[PDB]
Amino acid sequence: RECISIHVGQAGVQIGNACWELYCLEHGIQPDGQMPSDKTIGGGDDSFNTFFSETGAGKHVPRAVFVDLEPTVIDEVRTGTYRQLFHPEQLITGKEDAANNYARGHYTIGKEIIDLVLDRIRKLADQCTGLQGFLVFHSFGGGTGSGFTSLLMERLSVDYGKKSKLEFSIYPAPQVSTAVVEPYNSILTTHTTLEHSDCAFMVDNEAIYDICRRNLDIERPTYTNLNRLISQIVSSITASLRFDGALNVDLTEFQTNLVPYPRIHFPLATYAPVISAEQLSVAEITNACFEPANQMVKCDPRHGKYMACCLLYRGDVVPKDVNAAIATIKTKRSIQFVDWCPTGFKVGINYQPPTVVPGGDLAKVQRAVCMLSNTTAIAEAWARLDHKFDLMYAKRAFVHWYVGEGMEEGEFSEAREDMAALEKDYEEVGV
Amino acid sequence: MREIVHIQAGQCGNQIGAKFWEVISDEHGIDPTGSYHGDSDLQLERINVYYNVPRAILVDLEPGTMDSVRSGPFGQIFRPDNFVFGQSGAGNNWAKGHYTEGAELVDSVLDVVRKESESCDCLQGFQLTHSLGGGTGSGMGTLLISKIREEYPDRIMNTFSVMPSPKVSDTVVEPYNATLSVHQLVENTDETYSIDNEALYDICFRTLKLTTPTYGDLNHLVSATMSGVTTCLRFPGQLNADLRKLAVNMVPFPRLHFFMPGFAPLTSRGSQQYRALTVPELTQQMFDSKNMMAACDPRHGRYLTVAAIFRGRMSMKEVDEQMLNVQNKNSSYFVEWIPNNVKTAVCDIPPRGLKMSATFIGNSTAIQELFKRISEQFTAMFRRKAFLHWYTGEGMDEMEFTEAESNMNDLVSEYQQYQDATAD
Amino acid sequence: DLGKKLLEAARAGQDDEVRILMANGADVNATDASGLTPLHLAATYGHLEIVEVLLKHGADVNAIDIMGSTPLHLAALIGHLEIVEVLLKHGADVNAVDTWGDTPLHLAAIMGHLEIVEVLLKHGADVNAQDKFGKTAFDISIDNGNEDLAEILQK
Ligand SMILES: Nc1nc2c(ncn2[C@@H]2O[C@H](COP(=O)(O)OP(=O)(O)OP(=O)(O)O)[C@@H](O)[C@H]2O)c(=O)[nH]1
Ligand SMILES: Nc1nc2c(ncn2[C@@H]2O[C@H](COP(=O)(O)OP(=O)(O)OP(=O)(O)O)[C@@H](O)[C@H]2O)c(=O)[nH]1
Ligand SMILES: [Mg+2]
Ligand SMILES: [Mg+2]
Repeated sequence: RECISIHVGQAGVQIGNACWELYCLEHGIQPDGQMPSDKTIGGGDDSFNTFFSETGAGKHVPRAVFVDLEPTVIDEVRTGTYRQLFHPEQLITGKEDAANNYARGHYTIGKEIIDLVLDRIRKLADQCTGLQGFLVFHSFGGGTGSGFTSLLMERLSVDYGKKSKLEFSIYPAPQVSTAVVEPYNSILTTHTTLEHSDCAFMVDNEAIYDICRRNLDIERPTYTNLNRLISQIVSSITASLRFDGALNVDLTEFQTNLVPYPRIHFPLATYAPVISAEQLSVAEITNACFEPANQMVKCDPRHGKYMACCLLYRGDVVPKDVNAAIATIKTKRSIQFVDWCPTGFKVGINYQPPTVVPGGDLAKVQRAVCMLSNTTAIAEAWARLDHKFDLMYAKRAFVHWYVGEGMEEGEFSEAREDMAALEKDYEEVGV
Repeated sequence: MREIVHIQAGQCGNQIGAKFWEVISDEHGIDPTGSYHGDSDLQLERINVYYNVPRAILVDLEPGTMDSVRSGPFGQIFRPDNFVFGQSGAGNNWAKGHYTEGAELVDSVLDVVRKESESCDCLQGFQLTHSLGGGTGSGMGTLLISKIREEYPDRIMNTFSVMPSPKVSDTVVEPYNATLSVHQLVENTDETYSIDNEALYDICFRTLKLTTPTYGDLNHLVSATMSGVTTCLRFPGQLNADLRKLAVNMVPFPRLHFFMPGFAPLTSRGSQQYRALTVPELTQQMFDSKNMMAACDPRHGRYLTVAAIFRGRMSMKEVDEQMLNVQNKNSSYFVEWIPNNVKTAVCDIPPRGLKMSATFIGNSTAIQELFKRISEQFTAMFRRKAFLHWYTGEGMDEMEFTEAESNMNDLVSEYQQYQDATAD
Repeated sequence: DLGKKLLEAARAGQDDEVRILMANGADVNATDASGLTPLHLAATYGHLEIVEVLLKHGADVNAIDIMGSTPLHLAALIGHLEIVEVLLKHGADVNAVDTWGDTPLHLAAIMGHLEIVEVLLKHGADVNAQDKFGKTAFDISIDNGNEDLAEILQK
């Protein structure tokens, strides 16, 4: 029943912040943890209890761990609007960060805090009676988001061998990039996490950036802007876990519904509608799901094949209108499945109006939809990273920083070769 | 990554060091007594980086330096226990600073260093200001660096190193001292800001129209540079915020860690800088040789990596646009095999006297022009063996000159290699 | 040996000791292991009065060492303006080329001794003289980006 969220590094922590604020708003939970609707356990078997535990005082506490090799970002958490939402033992910090170096996050610095983190996770798992697994939020380009995440994922596959681990990965973009070696970190972490992750939702920072500029009319999007949008989509994905739906009701069903091919576990997410604060039908929002401008990852699904397709509606949505809209799209555009996949869409509806954060940039809408689709087109995202990797690695540029931090140079090649094979994997499917 | 320990050695090191402390104290609202009288939360946010009181250590084999320091405006703010001064003075002899009088005083300095290091919550590393043309700042400076490098291998070593020019000092042994120092710097520092006196003079003489540049005029430029390049360390930010993140972004190959700093606008002392520069103008100065604190032309090489810091009230949108513009319109000047090699930071707090300014930290292959200059002079002198007995008479061997010369020529060749390098 | 003593005295700058050595019949044109004369040494280390005495007592103004260095080469390199002038006055070969193909003008230019450059030029210094690498003094002022020197090289 219960899910534990782990937020790693600055990206993962700040996105965690946005997500949990949104969660509290959706569930009627106040910043101090009180919920004027629920009863004390009880009474610990409700839908939202998969994400929140209950204190004997009526306090609803996020089943979450925040981890960063530097205190600054998490210090804002224990000194903010939701400081009383988390017990301080859930907020773990070190002193020296990974300095945008995977090798420091995974090897040199990360080994000094991995046991403390695993222990704080153990406490939460101890409060669980039927732990499903973990939702792991982190960046590709950060030293901690890459290195420590891959380390933690390995150790979690050891200590909790028989349970699902899902990822929300922040894919790097030059607009908000803070490190030249971000392509290195992305490839390194994708390599050592691949066999440890069951399903991973990549968030392209450039896609989110473009959507903020275009659909929210924000000139220079900040992390707060991006995170509130990212938060809205994470919410659309985890809603079935927090609201007891009929589609994707547990973490296992995510792999079942989206990942028929273990190595190819990167669903493309598409969200609609995104409207500025300055009413679309089921058909209009459903059609927008097949508009690449609304994707969270920049790629062209017209140049790819589908392995799976889930539609996640929320709001004033009638099932008959959904099926009608699907029948239109399934016979109006050009949706191509692999021959070894049903071809039919999986539909889930949540009859609550979508929630927005007060003071946000998003309009309240009557109905929204998030399409999760496993398409081979997302291989484009990997290709781009691999291209940047190959350009630097050919000269061994900035490789000395990694070698000097407990990492062997050969681990670069091995990681890149795995990526090469992953591209081949996508190629064999889309043909 | 919080505290940086500042060290200033020799006359030049102490002059530009003093100026650094004067400039950043004014920026952080600190008065000569150490009291805060600023009016911004941003000023004290990261005050613990350079202040405890300045985390500075003052060194010279020339005792008289002490006086010039404490007779300065902010000379009273320095801890009296952090003054480590000898009784002689090396007299432009790198060997005396490196093996003889400097080696005798070095441990006294290391004690002060260690004393500051212990009371640091999270030591970033070290920051040394010095010249390479003398005996103390160059010779003893590079000794300290090796000693600290061995005692603190896991900390960043950073220097502001000023390059000798015949246009400022007509001492012929300076190419010796500089070459011997660079030999140490290439091996023992993580990042080095090359502050060329040739460039400082040229800028003062031909651009700022000063017929006779003094050290005060040169140091005006050095200080503006120093506040510019440490902006991201001293104010809350997300890019190149500590010594290690900067080095990771700036240094693709360990030996190639010598930066060509530049900034705009170029102001004179006391002058009335009116009609501040626009974002596009500041941007374009990145390729302007006249704005470089190293006497090299960026157009004569290729950028491996760049850090661009804009200070003042301006549009991040326009800054983003102009930086993209200057890159794609001058793409062949940026090495193809390092994608997205230019990082940009915008700080809301501009330097004193100016409304908007830009500082550029370049790792460019064009920096070989600097080393080529020194080497030529070193080789001119070394082939006639003039004044060599000064150095051998202090313990050195002629082989150290050869090894240093050879290593610097290797550095030049390496810059050339990556300048010709193709992505293909 | 009074020759070795004169070499050391001319280099150290002991004007009196030079006089006393030359008073016991010291060889003014004695050489060290590398062919350096007392004049080479006095001109290198800036000992004007000693330079003048040597020249007034039969010193070869255009003596070369093993490396083809004349006293003028060395005075120009180290930047002793007074001595450069005195040397030229006693018939110094302003366009002497050493083993590296360098002339006094090359060395004065490289070390940025601009006044000396001007003096050499006024005594017929060959602006078109090239070193081994094919570089002239003007080429040096251009490659090193020295506008002051390039200006004086064309006065
Ligand atoms: N969408 C989004 N991206 C972020 C956010 N914070 C950082 N990033 C991105 O994450 C990437 C890596 O940065 P970080 O996650 O902060 O790095 P880190 O995990 O803290 O690792 P180190 O700082 O190197 O120790 C960069 O490309 C940023 O663009 C955020 O709040 N939202
Ligand atoms: N830009 C600049 N350069 C300076 C300044 N002071 C000295 N220099 C340069 O420094 C070089 C040698 O002087 P110093 O390094 O200060 O000498 P030192 O380190 O004290 O060593 P000793 O003289 O042997 O005691 C010369 O080339 C000078 O041009 C200064 O205030 N500004
Ligand atoms: Mg971080
Ligand atoms: Mg001195």
